[PDB]
Amino acid sequence: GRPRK
Amino acid sequence: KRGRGRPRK
Amino acid sequence: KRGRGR
DNA sequence: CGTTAATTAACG
DNA sequence: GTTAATTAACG
DNA sequence: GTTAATTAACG
DNA sequence: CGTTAATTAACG
DNA sequence: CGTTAATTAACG
DNA sequence: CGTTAATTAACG
Ligand SMILES: [Mg+2]
Ligand SMILES: [Mg+2]
Ligand SMILES: [Mg+2]
Ligand SMILES: [Mg+2]
Repeated sequence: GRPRK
Repeated sequence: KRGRGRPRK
Repeated sequence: KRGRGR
């Protein structure tokens, strides 16, 4: 999934 | 940590 | 701050 | 699954 | 032109 | 893959 | 009050 | 599943 | 020397 911020 | 709005549908 | 890629 | 490399969209 | 943020790249 | 709302294009 | 073309995320 | 704070819209 | 209302992209 999307990168952690 | 949210950034800019995504493009709209 | 920039947003999503176009 | 970790991390840096590379890109690009912010500004004015 | 530079910087922060996003996205691509690597094995 | 397709839909329908949004956004960009056009001049 | 301009209108269609192109793009966008959503859906399972 | 669903709150939180950042972002964006609204007003002007 | 702009705040409030509404929206949404973050999270563990
Ligand atoms: Mg400024
Ligand atoms: Mg400045
Ligand atoms: Mg023509
Ligand atoms: Mg008033």
